[PDB]
Amino acid sequence: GSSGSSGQNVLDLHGLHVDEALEHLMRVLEKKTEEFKQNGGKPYLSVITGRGNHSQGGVARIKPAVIKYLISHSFRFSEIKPGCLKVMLKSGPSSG
Repeated sequence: GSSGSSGQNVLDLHGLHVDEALEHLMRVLEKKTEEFKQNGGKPYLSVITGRGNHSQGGVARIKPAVIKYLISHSFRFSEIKPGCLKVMLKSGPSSG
């Protein structure tokens, strides 16, 4: 319905290289949570690794790595869509 605070909350990984996608997931995990605490947004973050591609080849192999990195940092996430991943941003201190 109504609209909320500005700023992208969904990060699209599909299209980039496993290496890139990963690094991005980390840079966005901290860069995103920033505004989340500064302003105030959803405690989670949308991340699209890729969908449909598999049909032909979908050899992206991005989700595989992402999932591995997540579990490592004990990052809680749920699968609501066959092409989306909901992750719960971890809370903590602030820049200042």
